[PDB]
Amino acid sequence: PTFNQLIRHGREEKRRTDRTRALDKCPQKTGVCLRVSTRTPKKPNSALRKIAKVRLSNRHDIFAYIPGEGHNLQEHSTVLIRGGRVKDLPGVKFHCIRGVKDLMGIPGRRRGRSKYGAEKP
Amino acid sequence: GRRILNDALRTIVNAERRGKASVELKPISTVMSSFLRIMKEKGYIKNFQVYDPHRVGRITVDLQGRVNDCKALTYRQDVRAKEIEKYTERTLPTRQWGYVVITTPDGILDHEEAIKRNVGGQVLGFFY
Amino acid sequence: FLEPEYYIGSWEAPSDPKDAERKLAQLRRDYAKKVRVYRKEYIHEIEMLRVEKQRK
Amino acid sequence: VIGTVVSNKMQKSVVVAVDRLFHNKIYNRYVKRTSKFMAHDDKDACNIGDRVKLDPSRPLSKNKHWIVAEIIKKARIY
Amino acid sequence: IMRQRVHAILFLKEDEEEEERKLGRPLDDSVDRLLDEYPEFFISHDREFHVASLNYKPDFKVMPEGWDGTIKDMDEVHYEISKKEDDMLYEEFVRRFEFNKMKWRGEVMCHKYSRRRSSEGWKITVEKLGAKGKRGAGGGWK
Amino acid sequence: RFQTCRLLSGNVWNRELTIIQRRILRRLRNRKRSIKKRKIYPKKYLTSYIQLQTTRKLPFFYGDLPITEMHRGTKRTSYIPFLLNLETRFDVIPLRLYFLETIPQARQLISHRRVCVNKGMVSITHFKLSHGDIISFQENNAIIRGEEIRRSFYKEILVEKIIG
Amino acid sequence: VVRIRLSRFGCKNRPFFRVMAADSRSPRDGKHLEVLGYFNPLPGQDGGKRMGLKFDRIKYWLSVGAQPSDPVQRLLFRSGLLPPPPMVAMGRKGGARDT
RNA sequence: AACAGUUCGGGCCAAAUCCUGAAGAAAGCUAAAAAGCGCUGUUUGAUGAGCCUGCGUAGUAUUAGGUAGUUGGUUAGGUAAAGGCUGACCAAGCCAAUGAUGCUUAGCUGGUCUUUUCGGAUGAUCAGCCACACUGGGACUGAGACACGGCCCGGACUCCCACGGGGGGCAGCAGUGGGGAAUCUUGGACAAUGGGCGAAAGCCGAUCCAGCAAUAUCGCGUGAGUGAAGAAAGGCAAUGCCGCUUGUAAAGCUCUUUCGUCGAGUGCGCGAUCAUGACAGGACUCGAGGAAGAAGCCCCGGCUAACUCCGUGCCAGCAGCCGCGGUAAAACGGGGGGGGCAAGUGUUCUUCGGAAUGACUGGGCGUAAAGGGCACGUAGGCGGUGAAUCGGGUUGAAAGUGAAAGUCGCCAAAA
Repeated sequence: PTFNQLIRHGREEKRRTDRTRALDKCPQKTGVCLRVSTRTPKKPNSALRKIAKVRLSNRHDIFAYIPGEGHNLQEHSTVLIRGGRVKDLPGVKFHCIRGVKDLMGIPGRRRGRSKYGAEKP
Repeated sequence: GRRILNDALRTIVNAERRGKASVELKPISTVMSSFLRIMKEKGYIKNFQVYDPHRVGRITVDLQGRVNDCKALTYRQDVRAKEIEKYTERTLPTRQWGYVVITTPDGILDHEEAIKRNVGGQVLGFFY
Repeated sequence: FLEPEYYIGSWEAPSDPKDAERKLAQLRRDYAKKVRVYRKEYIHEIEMLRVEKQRK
Repeated sequence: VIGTVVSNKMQKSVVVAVDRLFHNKIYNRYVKRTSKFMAHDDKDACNIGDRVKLDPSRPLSKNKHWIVAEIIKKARIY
Repeated sequence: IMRQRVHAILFLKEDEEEEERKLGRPLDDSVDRLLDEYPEFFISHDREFHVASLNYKPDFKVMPEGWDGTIKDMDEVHYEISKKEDDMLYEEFVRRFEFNKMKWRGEVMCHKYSRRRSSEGWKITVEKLGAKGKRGAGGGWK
Repeated sequence: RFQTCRLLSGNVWNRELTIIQRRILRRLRNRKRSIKKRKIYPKKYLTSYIQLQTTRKLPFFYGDLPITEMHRGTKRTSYIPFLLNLETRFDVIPLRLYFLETIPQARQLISHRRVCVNKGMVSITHFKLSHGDIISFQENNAIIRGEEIRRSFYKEILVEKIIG
Repeated sequence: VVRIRLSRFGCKNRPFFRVMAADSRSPRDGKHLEVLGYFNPLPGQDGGKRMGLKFDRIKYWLSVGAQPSDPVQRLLFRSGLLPPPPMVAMGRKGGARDT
């Protein structure tokens, strides 16, 4: 508005909410997997997707997807959690990094081996 | 800066781009007379005959037809002599031209006369 | 450019068995009085400069 | 330095008000802000509404480290 | 030619003669013997600073109606700045080539002796200096 | 490498073009370089296509340093680090401009061998030198590269041109 | 006691001292009154030697009474303004060179 | 820096420059009675401290009243120094819509990242300052503390004890256990700079070096050159043109051996200083001397440089966004091939830009979000002329200061 109004008022910024709510700004927070549930993606995409409900070390419990085909995860498997959100399945905003801690990366992948925790075949 | 000043300048500009050639402004002033003259001998107008030196108020300005946007400032601000080299970069054609008009204790200047005499004052107007 | 140039010898400290008091006397009186003299000079000359500035 | 009195009932501790400019270049306006001073004044003599000059001094109270001076423009009171 | 070019011509032919003496009457001049003018462009400068100015910032300055003055020429004001650059160029290259010549016989490696201290600096009026020498005081000189 | 010429759709100065390389360059150069560069008028960012082609030509010219990175080091666009590295990078620029192959032939030379400047060895491989700098080989460099520069200035400027 | 002294001022393994009028109980690099020029302790190539000092104010601070430390006398005599160090007694014997 | 003096008792088992009285203020010592030191006072100067103060210095009104030493005044103390610092008594003020009081976040500054600029994010390393020292509470000495390895008190917590009591404080350096996503060696040396006492010889994990970390930087290297038998294999193909290509690539072969590896040899310079080397199995120069010791990741549906074969069939799965998968998937997976970067790459987190997407520079509010139902009026902003005066703002000039490091220009050394 007028400068006088601007001098006596804040001209405050625009507010948006960052979706990620890991307890801290830390890149990954480790956690233990409570239950492993396969869920169906929102339409049009149609399939079964493997996700694990994980309680982070901060004690907040967040659903985390496992990327790649094949999971050795069982109840209480400790898996480092990164922040990655899949669009098709709503409510899952976290990813599990393969090849670290407990979840074991897929050895077979030969392209993109760095992700999926694969040593060189 | 006043608002009768802004008024005189905008009436000039609007009469110009409307296409008339001779206009009259009722509420007159010394800082406005000085400014009409400054525009004149810098080229932008043709005659600026003020009528009543005191107590009444009337100017008749007859105009050429040059560009003349010339907004007349309202909110005062200082101008030193060595700050114009950067401040007159915030006119319309930042580089080439327009004369930021400055007021001094030694008479109302433009920015050329100012940076020559090394005097300061306060900004009043623009030129484009 | 209006600066001098000359030479100094302050050697021959150890001469006789176990009597360093030679160079010790050197140190004490020589060096102290040296520096003190220099300092006096400085005081007077700099206050000279000051009074020049006042006359200015 | 200059200022105007606002309150008086203090028994040698007359309090005046003085303003200045909190000019913030950023938004480029001359704005006004005040800071209400207090000044010792013997011979207690002032009326709310009449300006005064001041001058600094060593501490004189928990506040009130000013000193009054001449009464500029003493104003009438109905 | 360019002045410093000429200078290096002097130096190079000179020490080449000095090593002619050394290596005896065998003198190479093999590739130099080429004086057919197809395999070469070798564009050499006689003037300097003719490709483009130091800048061409579009900026102006208006003179009033009764200017009662005479304008200047642009090709003419050019080459004045070229002459400034040219003089500075000669000075700087002279100094650098000079020190390189005086450097043809010096020490830049891991060995020195380092007992002089080069008394210097006033930091308000420093146009005078001096040195020290080795364990002798010296001074006032240089 | 010739593969890079094939990519650049032209001739990046591979040496000793064997016979099928002759064939493939004639094919590629004429057919492809024509058809693309001749009459297309694509929206295919011809400006940016050109940009890729030039920023890919230049690095081989100066060996293998990334020149987009040179651009980026300063906040300018170009022409300044150009005039600069060409004022000297001291092996790739001058040694080739006079007598060598700018490639790791003229490189690694400053790494192990010597070319003393003002009789001073400067073995950094990226020096900038201007305004009064004497460039000199060593003698055990001379006793071979005098003959090498002769066989260059003649076998590669007289002989090859004349058989051409 | 203003101790006109020399504080380190440079990269590791190749330092560069600097002359500043300090206070005694101030840190080595601490709050200085003012630097007084410099003293590069490295041997050079133009004149393969060392350089550095300033004048015209060390007079004033000596006059007002600074007691400095002898690693500064090693310069404030080598450039005058002082007497030599009263510990210039002797010299190691047997320096040998062959280059 | 200068000026004046350092006399006597006495007490401390023994005596002191220890204490304590007198005068004047103290105190005398000598390197076999020796000068030269000291100590006290007068007078200055410097450094520094203490105190006080103008101005600038978070958000929050879904926190509107707060405060009785409160606000002033006198009087005594007070303090080294003014003062509600204070007791007493006196008078009732003071702060608040310029947001007081509350409530939440936090050490501040030079500055680091980004941005042309403004701004915004940060205050870690390095320095200015304040605060803080297991938790609370005090105070003593002393120029100089309420003092981190000074004292006393309480608490809380540990550790030994003979059992009574003692003892304990890493938020100094390195080092353990804890929590984490994770942040170093229980190194060396005063060798130098810097501080301390010593007239002088002499003592320090500050510091200077060293140590592990692709933690970032900048580099420099993993070769030069041939090299068609287009090798074999590798793919793809109607399976044209060496079918295409890997591929001059390899292989071979001749140079080259820096960085690094091995062995020699020191006032070179870091103490070049009288001398003082930890660094230092460093460099320095010389030599054995083989390409031999050194190439990886990401991407190839479009955005966006780059593509093909097979597997795969709404399953598996990728997606930063738009979306691909229902037997021809260039998007999933495998084989080959190629682009981008390169000792580094890729993902996530983190902050700015793009983002004019809080618009001062740099917006809008008729139909798109947004003109209050309307006015009144408080501050508040802003708002006629000509004449005069003053000189607060304004503006011209000088000095002081605006720590140094930083940004930046130049210059030079440095790689």
